[PDB]
Amino acid sequence: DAPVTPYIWQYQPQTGKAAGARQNYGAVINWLSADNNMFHRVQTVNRARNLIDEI
Amino acid sequence: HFADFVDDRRATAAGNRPNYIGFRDNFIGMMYYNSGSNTGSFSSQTQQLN
Repeated sequence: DAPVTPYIWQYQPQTGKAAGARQNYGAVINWLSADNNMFHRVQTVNRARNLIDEI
Repeated sequence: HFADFVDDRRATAAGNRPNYIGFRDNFIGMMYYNSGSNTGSFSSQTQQLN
C-alpha cells in the first residue's frame, strides 16, 4: 500500500548528457514512528506527488 | 605547590591555580541527546513506537 519514490535525473554539466538516474532519497518522509492514521496521511501525499509526476 | 625549592630549606611558595568546577551552562551533557546507542523513549503505553 506504499507508492514508489521517483527516480531523479543527473545532469552532467560538461557534454550536457544525462549521467544516470538514482532514486530521490533526501526528500523522503520518515514515517517509521507513525500509527495507522498518520501512515495513511503520509502515504496520501506520496500518492499526490506521484500523480503530479505522472501528469 | 613549591614555586622553587633547593633541597630542604630555601624554598618559595606560590598558591595553586584557581580551578572552578561546577555544572555546565544549561546542564549541557547531563542528558543523552543525539546518542543513538542510548536514547529517550517518550511514547504512549503499549510502546510500539517512540
